[PDB]
Amino acid sequence: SEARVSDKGSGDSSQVTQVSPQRIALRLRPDDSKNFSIQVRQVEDYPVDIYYLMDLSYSMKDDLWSIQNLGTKLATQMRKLTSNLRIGFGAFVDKPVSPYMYISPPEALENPCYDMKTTCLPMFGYKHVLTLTDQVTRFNEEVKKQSVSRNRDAPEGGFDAIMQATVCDEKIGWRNDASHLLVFTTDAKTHIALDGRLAGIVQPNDGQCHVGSDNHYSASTTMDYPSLGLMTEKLSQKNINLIFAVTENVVNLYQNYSELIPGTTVGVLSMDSSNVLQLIVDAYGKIRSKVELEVRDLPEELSLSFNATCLNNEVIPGLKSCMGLKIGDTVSFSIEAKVRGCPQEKEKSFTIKPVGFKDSLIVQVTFD
Amino acid sequence: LDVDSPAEYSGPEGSYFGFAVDFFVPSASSRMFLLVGAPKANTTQPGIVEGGQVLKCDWSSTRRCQPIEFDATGNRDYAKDDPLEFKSHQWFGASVRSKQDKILACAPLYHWRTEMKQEREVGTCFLQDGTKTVEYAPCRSQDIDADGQGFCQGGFSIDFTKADRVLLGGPGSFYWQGQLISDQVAEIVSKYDPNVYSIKYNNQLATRTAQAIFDDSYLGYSVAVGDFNGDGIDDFVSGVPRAARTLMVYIYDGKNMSSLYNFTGEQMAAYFGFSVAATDINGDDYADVFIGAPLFMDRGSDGKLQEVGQVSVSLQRASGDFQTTKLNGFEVFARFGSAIAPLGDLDQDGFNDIAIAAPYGGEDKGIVYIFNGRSTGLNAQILEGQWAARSMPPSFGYSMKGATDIDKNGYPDLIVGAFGVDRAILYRARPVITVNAGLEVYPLNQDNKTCSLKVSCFNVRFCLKADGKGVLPRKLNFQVELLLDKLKQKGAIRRALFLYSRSPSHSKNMTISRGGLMQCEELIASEFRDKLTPITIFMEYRLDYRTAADTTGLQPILNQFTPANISRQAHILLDCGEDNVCKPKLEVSVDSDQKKIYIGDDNPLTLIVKAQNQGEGAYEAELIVSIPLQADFIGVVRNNEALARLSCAFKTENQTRQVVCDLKAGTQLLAGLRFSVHQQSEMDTSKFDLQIQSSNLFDKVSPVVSHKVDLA
Ligand SMILES: CC(C)(C)c1cc(Br)cc([C@@H](CN(C(=O)CN)C(=O)c2cc(O)cc(Nc3ncc(O)cn3)c2)C(=O)O)c1
Repeated sequence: SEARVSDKGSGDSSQVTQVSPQRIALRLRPDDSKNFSIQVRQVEDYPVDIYYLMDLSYSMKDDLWSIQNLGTKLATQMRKLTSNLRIGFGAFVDKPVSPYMYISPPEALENPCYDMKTTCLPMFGYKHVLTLTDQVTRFNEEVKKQSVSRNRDAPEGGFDAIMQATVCDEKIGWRNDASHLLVFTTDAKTHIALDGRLAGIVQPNDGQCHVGSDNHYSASTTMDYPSLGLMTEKLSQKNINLIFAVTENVVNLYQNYSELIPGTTVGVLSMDSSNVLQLIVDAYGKIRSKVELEVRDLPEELSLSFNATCLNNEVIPGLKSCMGLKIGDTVSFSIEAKVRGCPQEKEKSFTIKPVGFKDSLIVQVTFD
Repeated sequence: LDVDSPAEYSGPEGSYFGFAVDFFVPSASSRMFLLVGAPKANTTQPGIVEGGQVLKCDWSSTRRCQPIEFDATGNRDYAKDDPLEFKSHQWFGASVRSKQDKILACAPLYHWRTEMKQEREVGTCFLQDGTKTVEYAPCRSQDIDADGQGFCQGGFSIDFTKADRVLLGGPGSFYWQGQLISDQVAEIVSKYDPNVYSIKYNNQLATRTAQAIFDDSYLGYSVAVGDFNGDGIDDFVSGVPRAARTLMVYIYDGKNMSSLYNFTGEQMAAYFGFSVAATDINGDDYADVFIGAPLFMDRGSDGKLQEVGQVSVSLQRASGDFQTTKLNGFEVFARFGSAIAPLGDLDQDGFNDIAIAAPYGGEDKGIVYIFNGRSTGLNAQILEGQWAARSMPPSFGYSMKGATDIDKNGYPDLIVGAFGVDRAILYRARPVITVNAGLEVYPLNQDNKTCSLKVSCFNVRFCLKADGKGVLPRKLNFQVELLLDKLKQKGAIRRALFLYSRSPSHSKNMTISRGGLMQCEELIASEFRDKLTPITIFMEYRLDYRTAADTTGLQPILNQFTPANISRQAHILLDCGEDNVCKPKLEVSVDSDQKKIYIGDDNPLTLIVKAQNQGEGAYEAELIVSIPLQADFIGVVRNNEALARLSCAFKTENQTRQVVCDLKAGTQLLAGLRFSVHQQSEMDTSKFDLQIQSSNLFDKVSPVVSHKVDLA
């Protein structure tokens, strides 16, 4: 009864194997229960999705730079943290309705800054110009080309931008296996779920995407701002890490805002955008992944058993997974086989699939 | 309130019918009108669309809703190529009020060609004075700027003052700070001149501007009136939902416009101040304050935040002795709060009440809660919008008004709007009936045996009365139900019975009239083994609602409190009454007189039985002469030197030998107690005790016995 493994390298960019030697051969007979051990230490970076949200209203007279600077820094900051980064953006000013959108003269519709002897693009719905792409260079180029528009009242409706961002899975992008970060930038006491009465807008915000064929938010003029509890629901449902990245004039209000929506944290926008970069890194330590193995191509025989010699030298029979693995943790799995009966075959093999992992464990048995 | 047979209305598609609701009445006439806004209706008036209407729907016999006296009167012009008003962007019907013969219908999104420039901004209200109709626009008086009353949206919320003043609320009257405007009705109608577009009224009292810290507070978002300092004039309370760092409600004196106490919440973004109601719950004329926080969210049962909403009751008492309490919601995202409708004596049995609604709760459709008021308040009915969504959430309960009676009620009836479905429903309040009742046991045991064939005959009481105030049918057909003995299992038995029928229960039909007169009925209440457990008397009652409704079909209702289901106890002599406290002292002992008996189907082993209890009520005392396995009472003793009729019954359920013998003093009812002891197990050798089963001998401590027999 022989059993001989081959891939002793503990991970590499070229040597992409994240496991021990993963090719094991053995010679056995019926009821020859053999044992061997594998190390599945994970040395791969973590996946992430980041969404950048802006107000970009006339309240941002000269505060638009703070939004533009953070988006670029947030892009390059997490690239260092991880190479699995996907980034994008989407913008929102306020609802296109009577008390905000400057509907009375024919001149204002194309320019609500007409009376101020300056131009501003017509105030719009939630329009995101970029889906999550690995192109970092396209994100900061596109995100810097957008400008501001004007609404009548000081509060802005960037809360609808959060709600649409967290429900439009494919229009702007969401990966199932990655962590999701949503940074929302504003500088005003945003409308909260009931300001649409003054606008004739009396439809509660929904957990549905409404970007539509055009990039503009279709329901921006017929449904209200989202509830603060609704944003709590959709955020945790889709594993969104929200960051109320706001200004110092309203940080205290948004601090007390975060204590009501769990998992949320704030950051004072400025030239030194470190109020949020040291925040997204905090979320990096909370998105630690897990290791789990699977069985495939097994020819209805060759029973397998696993022992969970997982973190901090803890042993528990039967288990086959341990959670909360940072990069570099060496979880081992002592695997024992159990062959039954006599298959009508001489050479057979089958593969063990570490879930989520590129490599796999393959065992070949020559038997009679 | 009544939900089974309400009255419903509808209008043009997408018209937002029911967004605002109130009650029009005629002067000393019964042709009351249920005014209801239709702010998005297409206007059947010249040269204008998107105007909206205020529809008068009658009270009964018809569903017709027709527009106001102001009809077929379109956009007025300013010049040959400029309309005086930018109407077709307005919301006529967003707020409706009526007091005796007046209408205050306002269009917060109305625009008008301004005079200072060519822009468009203001809100307008169209009163009615009998036949004459006038225009009200307090935010149109040369204050044409966003800095002032240009974006006023005046009339968004309005209210009536007992001094015949009208309290108008425009949240945008300032830079969305808001303002209360109060003008006398006589001054408004008298100063009417259509060629003048900014009519000024001399006795106007309005809130002035504040600092830049106050902004977007929406002072005129919700309004109500009451007396909060005690001078006979209605003060102005207002819903400021976004004040004090979006954490408020303002109170202003009626004739001074001075600032009285302000109310603030502790939660954030809850919209504390979406609706405000002014009524009395505690009992003193000092009116209370109610504040709505429809977006309130607190720690839940699982330790996580959940948005359920919350309201605040302010028991404002003189000399600063204020007390406050908070009422929480029940359904997540239901927006409990929202429309707080000050009702009044919805139940006349006490003082006023408050209706709080959840526009987005229930299955799929809107929910309405009811909070009845008692002394000190702190009383922390359900209605659903069974109408299904068409293309919009059916925001049932968003608009509500239940301050005015419309029938022979005294109770105020409730109007509910469902603008998201283009409909409005009338919830007519129901006549409350309070009830009180009781019963007790009069009668000695051995003298009842002479009641007729002879049975036992007792007596109890049969007294119930309802009375109750209000206008409702004088005679009410009550159904009452009583039980002879309760707490019985489905297989348990009865002890006291009605001799005339032997029924263990009886229910009675009575058409009792409304009055203080006391009405009671008359009735008289050795074959049963149960003595110790007390007889339980129970009382149940109900009302044939279907026939008790009036001609209008308004269903009567009994008191929502007063839980009924009441019951009492009783006890009878000769069960254990021979003992004053029925406490027993068992010392139940038996002995194994014979010893050294051979093992295996030999002559039966002889034992002795005696009693030791001295309790006076030693009825039914049990003789469970327990034996080990492989034994039975073979050879029942016939000599019976002192034995009684104790004949045992035997069974071996769950390997437990029954051998149950039965019997008022410790007496040696003794005879040879025999047992087969047919032990077939040769490896065993040789536990005898008397088990307790007599309730009359049962106690928390049972002095028993324990002995064994010697075998060779
Ligand atoms: C251009 C910018 C960045 C300024 C801007 C962007 C957007 Br989008 C919307 C606005 C509004 C809101 N607003 C502000 O943004 C500034 N707070 C104010 O309205 C404002 C200003 C005050 O200087 C005092 C007060 N308070 C007040 N209100 C009424 C009154 O009779 C007296 N005082 C209120 C506006 O000024 O028209 C401005």
